[PDB]
Amino acid sequence: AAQTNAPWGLARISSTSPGTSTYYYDESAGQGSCVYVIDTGIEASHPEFEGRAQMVKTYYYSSRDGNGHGTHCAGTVGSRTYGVAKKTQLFGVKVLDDNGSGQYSTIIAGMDFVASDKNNRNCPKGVVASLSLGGGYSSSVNSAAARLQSSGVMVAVAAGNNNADARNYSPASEPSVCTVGASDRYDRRSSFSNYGSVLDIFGPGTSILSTWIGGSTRSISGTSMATPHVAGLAAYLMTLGKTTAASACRYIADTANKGDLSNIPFGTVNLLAYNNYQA
Repeated sequence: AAQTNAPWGLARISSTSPGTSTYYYDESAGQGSCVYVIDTGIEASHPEFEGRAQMVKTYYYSSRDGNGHGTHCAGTVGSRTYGVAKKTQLFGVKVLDDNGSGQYSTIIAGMDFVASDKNNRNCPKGVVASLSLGGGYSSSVNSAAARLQSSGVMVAVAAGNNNADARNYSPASEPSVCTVGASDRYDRRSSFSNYGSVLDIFGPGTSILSTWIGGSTRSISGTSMATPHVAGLAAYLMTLGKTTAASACRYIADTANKGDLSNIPFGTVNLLAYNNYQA
């Protein structure tokens, strides 16, 4: 299947060269897998989610996404027009307030919730977790991401938007999860993209058009937008049975567009997430 006039990042991860506009993807489209979006929430009422999105946990007076960031990222995972795996299930975990912020204790509690809640869900093709969030280094936030990743959930985290080495950021620096840097439409490392050896992959992260609250859309930038590109791809690849939770990050990095990226500092992998779709 193909999506014409797709957002450039959808077209990117299905192409070996930049500049293209059509998103090529196997028709399975991540059907049968679940991605837990760990963010400000999701407006599951957005027609773009087609009923395949729902809130499962909030840590605030409401589960309503009043920030838009979680709706946007869940849109990149599995929305109809702006998503990598367009038939996947979308579970909202609201550990960020409507200002985008959130305590470490809350973010750890959300990861522990997802690791348990998945045992109450129907995800025969596996469980992915998209973590569009950042913070300073924390051994405890890292332990939560590691736990969740080891409980059987493919964990994708953002490298962070600091233009620095990602080793000083959690859960970005947890060695066992998938740390995602950001790229732009001309195959450059995004100006803000954290880097370093702990990075496993780069995804489209600059000017990413996806769903937004109120039933709208808006294009924003950040390694937080590169993460749902990878989480969705992991769900897509897992549904196709090409990988599993424990190995999706490594499989995505081995199947990646190698070396295509400009301005990659020495010692950071030069891999662009790629679904390698042939029809």
